[PDB]
Amino acid sequence: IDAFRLINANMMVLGHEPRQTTSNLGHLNKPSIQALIHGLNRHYYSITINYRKNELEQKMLLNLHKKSWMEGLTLQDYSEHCKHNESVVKEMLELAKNYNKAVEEEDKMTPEQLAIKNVGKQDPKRHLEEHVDVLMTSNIVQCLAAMLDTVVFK
Amino acid sequence: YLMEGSYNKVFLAKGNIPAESYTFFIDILLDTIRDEIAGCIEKAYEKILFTEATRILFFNTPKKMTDYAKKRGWVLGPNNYYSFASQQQKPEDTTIPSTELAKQVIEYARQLEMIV
Repeated sequence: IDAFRLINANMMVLGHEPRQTTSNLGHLNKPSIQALIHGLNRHYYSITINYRKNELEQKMLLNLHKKSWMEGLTLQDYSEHCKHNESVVKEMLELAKNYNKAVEEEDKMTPEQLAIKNVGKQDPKRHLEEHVDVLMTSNIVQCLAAMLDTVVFK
Repeated sequence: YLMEGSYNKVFLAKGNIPAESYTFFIDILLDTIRDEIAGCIEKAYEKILFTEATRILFFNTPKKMTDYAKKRGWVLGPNNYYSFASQQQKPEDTTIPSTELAKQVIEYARQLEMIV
């Protein structure tokens, strides 16, 4: 929101440096090179800003943006939770075979070479610990949410 | 012999007290048999006449059989030890697993996401 305002080209012809800095508040942000290509400091000047906040709006946006209504008190497709759980584990097996593949070129050429070299084909490591987290948070939430309703509902 | 189900052999050791009298101790050994099969008379004993479980312990027909048969069940009947066996009420609870286990799932999630 870099707001500006004109500086006098008359005073530019005078060669007189304007705006008489009396406070360490102006030269804090650094200007963009594209504005330096444009007028910037030959025709106008920069202005620092801030934002006026209160308490009253901050809460009524914070509590009013993304509030799930009763969603976690559901069961999430009770046939297909475990079926999707299969649908990750099945290729997680062969990705674990890649984890039985990628360990076996250690004690080899200088693992920065193992950093430049793994740029064409996927690693089992990061891809593995992805799916472990996905199955974990996929299962535990449905597990507990399945069990609150047995107490709360009779 | 008191460890395993050896019972009549214990009464044979009551037929063999070789060292001295040991009477003050074998009478507490009487009592510790009395509450023992006074307790484990309550098992899956489908029907027994007034002979077998009668004469295994000590007592044929005094009113000591009324003392046990009316202290506990196994009621005095037509030559009958009544096998009462319900064993039905206390199972089929999801709720106590839905309380303890709902505790344990949170106990998983504490040492799963939160750094310690």
